[PDB]
Amino acid sequence: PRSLKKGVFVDDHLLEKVLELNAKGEKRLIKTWSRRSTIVPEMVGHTIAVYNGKQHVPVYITENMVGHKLGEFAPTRTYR
Amino acid sequence: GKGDRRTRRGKIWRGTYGKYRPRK
Amino acid sequence: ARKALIEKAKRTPKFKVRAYTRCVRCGRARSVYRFFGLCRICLRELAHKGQLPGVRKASW
Amino acid sequence: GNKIHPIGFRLGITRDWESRWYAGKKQYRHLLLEDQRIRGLLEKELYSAGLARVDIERAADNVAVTVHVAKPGVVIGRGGERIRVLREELAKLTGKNVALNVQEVQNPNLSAPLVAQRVAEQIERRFAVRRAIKQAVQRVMESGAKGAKVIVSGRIGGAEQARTEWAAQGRVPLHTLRANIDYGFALARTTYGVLGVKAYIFLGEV
Amino acid sequence: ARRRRAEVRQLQPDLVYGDVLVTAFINKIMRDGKKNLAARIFYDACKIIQEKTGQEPLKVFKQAVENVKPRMEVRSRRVGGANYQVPMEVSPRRQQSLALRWLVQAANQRPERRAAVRIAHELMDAAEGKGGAVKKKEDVERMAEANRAYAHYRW
Amino acid sequence: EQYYGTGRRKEAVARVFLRPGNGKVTVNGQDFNEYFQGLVRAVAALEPLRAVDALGHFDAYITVRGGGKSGQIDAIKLGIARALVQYNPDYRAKLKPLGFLTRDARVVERKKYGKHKARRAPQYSKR
Amino acid sequence: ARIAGVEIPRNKRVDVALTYIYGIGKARAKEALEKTGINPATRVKDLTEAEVVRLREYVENTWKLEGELRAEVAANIKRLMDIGCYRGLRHRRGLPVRGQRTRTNARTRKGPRKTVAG
Amino acid sequence: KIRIKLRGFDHKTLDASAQKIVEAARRSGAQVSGPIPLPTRVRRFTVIRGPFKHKDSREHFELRTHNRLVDIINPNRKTIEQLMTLDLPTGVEIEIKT
RNA sequence: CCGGGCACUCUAACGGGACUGCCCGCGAAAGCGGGAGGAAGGAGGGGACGACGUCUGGUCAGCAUGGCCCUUACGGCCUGGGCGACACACGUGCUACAAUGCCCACUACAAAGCGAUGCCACCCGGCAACGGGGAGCUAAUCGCAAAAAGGUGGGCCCAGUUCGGAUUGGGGUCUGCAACCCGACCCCAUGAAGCCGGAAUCGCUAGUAAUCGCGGAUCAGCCAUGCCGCGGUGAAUACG
Ligand SMILES: [K+]
Ligand SMILES: [Mg+2]
Ligand SMILES: [Mg+2]
Ligand SMILES: [Mg+2]
Ligand SMILES: [Mg+2]
Ligand SMILES: [Mg+2]
Ligand SMILES: [Mg+2]
Ligand SMILES: [Mg+2]
Ligand SMILES: [Mg+2]
Ligand SMILES: [Mg+2]
Ligand SMILES: [Mg+2]
Ligand SMILES: [Mg+2]
Ligand SMILES: [Mg+2]
Ligand SMILES: [Mg+2]
Ligand SMILES: [Mg+2]
Ligand SMILES: [Mg+2]
Ligand SMILES: [Mg+2]
Ligand SMILES: [Mg+2]
Ligand SMILES: [Mg+2]
Ligand SMILES: [Mg+2]
Ligand SMILES: [Mg+2]
Ligand SMILES: [Mg+2]
Ligand SMILES: [Mg+2]
Ligand SMILES: [Mg+2]
Ligand SMILES: [Mg+2]
Ligand SMILES: [Mg+2]
Ligand SMILES: [Mg+2]
Ligand SMILES: [Mg+2]
Ligand SMILES: [Zn+2]
Repeated sequence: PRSLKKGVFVDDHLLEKVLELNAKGEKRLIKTWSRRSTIVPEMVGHTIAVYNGKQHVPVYITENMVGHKLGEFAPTRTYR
Repeated sequence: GKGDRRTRRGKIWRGTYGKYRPRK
Repeated sequence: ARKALIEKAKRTPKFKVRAYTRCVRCGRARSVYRFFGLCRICLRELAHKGQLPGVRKASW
Repeated sequence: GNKIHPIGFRLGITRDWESRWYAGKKQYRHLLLEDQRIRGLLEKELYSAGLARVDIERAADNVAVTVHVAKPGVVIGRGGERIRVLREELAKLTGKNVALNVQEVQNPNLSAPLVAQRVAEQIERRFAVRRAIKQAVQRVMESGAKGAKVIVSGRIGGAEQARTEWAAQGRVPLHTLRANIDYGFALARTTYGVLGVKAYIFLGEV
Repeated sequence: ARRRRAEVRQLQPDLVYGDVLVTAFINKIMRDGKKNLAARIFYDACKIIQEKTGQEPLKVFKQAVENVKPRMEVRSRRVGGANYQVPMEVSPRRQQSLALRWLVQAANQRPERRAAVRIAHELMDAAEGKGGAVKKKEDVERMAEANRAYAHYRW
Repeated sequence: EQYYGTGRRKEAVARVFLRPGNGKVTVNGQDFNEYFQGLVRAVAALEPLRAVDALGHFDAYITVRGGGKSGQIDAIKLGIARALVQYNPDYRAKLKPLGFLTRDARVVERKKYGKHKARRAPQYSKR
Repeated sequence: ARIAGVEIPRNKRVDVALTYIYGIGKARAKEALEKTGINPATRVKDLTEAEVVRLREYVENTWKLEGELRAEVAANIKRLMDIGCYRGLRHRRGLPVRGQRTRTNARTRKGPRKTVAG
Repeated sequence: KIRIKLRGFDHKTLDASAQKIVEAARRSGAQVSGPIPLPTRVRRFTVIRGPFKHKDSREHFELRTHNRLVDIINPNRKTIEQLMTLDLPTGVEIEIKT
């Protein structure tokens, strides 16, 4: 039951980076501190290291992961 | 009671308007 | 009221949301009345000293 | 945790506001900040003259700042250049370009702020605090002043334990609204700590 | 009340029968400060008293209240380290208060669907000498006078 | 020709105009039973008349506003009492034992800090 | 009668009786009875066989219902878990998913109260 | 037909200034309609007494704004002779319209 | 609503008014009991107000301040996370467990406040949150606005339900650079525990308790069921 608005927001930090990678190939791990950005289809297949507040976790993106944020796959807190 | 979203008293308690409390 | 945080007053807060209000006298952050621009403590002090025109003790 | 400020307790009757002017909700805070800066720069320069009160009035870009000083010869300066420099700093801080007035205080021992300032100077000079308070109350009572009281806070005489010296005489009816009690507060910055000096002067009934 | 004697409130007379006891019963029925709803309940109950009993509902009400009034009750008292159930008489005001409170409470214990039917049936049964309120009176007059040995602890 | 009474109860006013007539009451243009009749104490507002047992000598035009309708009923009572007193002062000795000319000064008490509604102290446990 | 599944309401108002359908609350019951032109006041035992066929025709395929609904909710939660999402973790541990506090109640998500020493 | 709205914090200064305006406009104008109370605008402020927790004292203050509605009729040209600059009050604000 | 007028209501300045003054009884007096008259009496009701001092009470984290300590970091900037972590325990609250009730429709009364990068009548689109347009309002004159319980009519008929809306799935709105951690709101679906609560324990003596809604401060938005105020209906009981 979530929503943001028309004109979905994606941080333009990695937005240019992922397309620059697609322009020449499938280059390796990217490091991103912007977990507020939304997943777009042109990211499927890459691997993004999301900063969980302490380290960078290597989140691999698949087809069924489009629409969510990067922070949803990078848990910040540690428990048990 | 006052905790139901889809009731009149619920919209009055939460102080909102909707399908279950129009503005005439 | 740390001196560094008194950098709050800024023509370039880089965002409208990041701009918050502080007490102009003591530098407080919370309980900062917008009408006077002061905090609550400085409000009471300057009201007792009589430096706030028209401000009076309420009793009814 | 008691004994509210008497000036703030009597702001309705037998006491008036230091700042008396009207301002909208969009202008009140700015004029208040301006008055606060005025009093700040004023008390940082005229302390040698013993200023007891600074009244501020506003009609329209004109401020009738009136300073009550026991010794106006210091705020006037030689031939009147001191007041010129002070009005210059006034026009520089606030571009309102306003005037200024000085009122002499007869018998400075009847204005409680000046009494508290005198006791604070004595305490700062390493004077006997008990004798300071006693002599101050005596000087106040010996010229009118149907009531008097002077209180000095902790660290009396540089002691390790905070005390409170009372030394009051006369009539100080704080709970009486019409009492018309002048109140004055002063600090004493010493090598060992801070001394708080409160002065209550009771005069007139109705 | 320690200093004074706590004089009793005088209630406005009833808008129909002109009885202050009826108004006190209205107040005992009243809930969350709803006077109109309580008066509706009681007056509809009075309409139920007739066409079920040929007698006027005021007489039935007063006779039921008289039948619920207890003559003696039992208060606890700490004596010698123990706590005893001492029997003693009841002042008339407490008789009226307990009578009306028991009437209301026993009426709300009935299985009847709506309130007016409950109040009407309870009033009728209490008038003819039965119901939960008369059971409460009998239980109080059993507890008291069941501990007659402690009557010298009257105070 | 016309006798006026103000009356007041719990922040509510009700202009009472007594003009001799049939005995029908009007309140804010509506009928006495179209504003009331759904409030049981409504008839109490007419107790002054029953106090002098006129009940048919005066028609009433009442303009009520303020508070709630029950305070309005009591203010109407006081206003009828005042107009009836202005009619004949000899009625005062008849209305004084019933306290109808007595202004009911019970007003909603002001809410105070520290409490919930002006007296209801917040529950504590101490453990 | 038998409408939109193996569930049969009986002997009450048609809208309230349709509330007992899994994919149907009160709003959808009112909508169905409004587009089908059926009086909601009548009891179920007073329904015409033609009216039952009409309500069945509409409700059977207008929205997703019991079996497909439960399976689709299970598939949504299973997808949230299989993608490694944070909501998938909250469902995995049985904790509040919509950003509530867990230092206190939210017992209804954690089940009974398993008291330990302290 | 000239609208006048007086606003102030002191009920004495507004009243004295309004009576001064009325007396200055009576001799040089028409039958002045006098001032109208124009109900007060009260704005309260609740502030905890102590600098720390101590939540249950709150010592609230108020600030009131009173108004006056002189509204002289027949704006004669002789009336403004005694008017438009003759005033004692300071903490009083004046609003004038046509 | 127009003409029209300050009688009433209201509005806000001043003033009158209650002092055991008067009557009876008691009493040395102060005063007590009752009564008259009065709008009101025996402190009329409510605030503001809280002594010498006590708790080495609380706060150097609002501010000030003595001493001590850090000064290529115990100072400073930024991104992100955290203060929202959950096997558990307590305090304060909110919503309930229903028929003196719930729901739907129609309809009737309040006070105190707030309002210009604001309140937003009204029209259109939209089931709605809301959006587009746009009138008025420097505001006793325009707006927030609907007060709610209540009344009238109808539905529900004692069942975990037309009680109760927790949880969860899905689709959206708005604020904001940005709602994953971690917003409120709307719509559909879901429908939990809960049948008046153990030992124990709390508040309140009259317009009080109880119950019902309304506003405000801080605030772009809001986790407010908090806090401070406002009015509506309006009890029970005090032998001691
Ligand atoms: K101490
Ligand atoms: Mg969108
Ligand atoms: Mg419900
Ligand atoms: Mg500092
Ligand atoms: Mg902010
Ligand atoms: Mg019983
Ligand atoms: Mg209330
Ligand atoms: Mg269902
Ligand atoms: Mg959480
Ligand atoms: Mg206090
Ligand atoms: Mg007049
Ligand atoms: Mg008059
Ligand atoms: Mg006193
Ligand atoms: Mg300590
Ligand atoms: Mg400590
Ligand atoms: Mg916290
Ligand atoms: Mg744990
Ligand atoms: Mg463990
Ligand atoms: Mg604890
Ligand atoms: Mg429409
Ligand atoms: Mg008007
Ligand atoms: Mg009905
Ligand atoms: Mg249900
Ligand atoms: Mg169960
Ligand atoms: Mg049940
Ligand atoms: Mg008491
Ligand atoms: Mg807000
Ligand atoms: Mg609120
Ligand atoms: Zn401050």
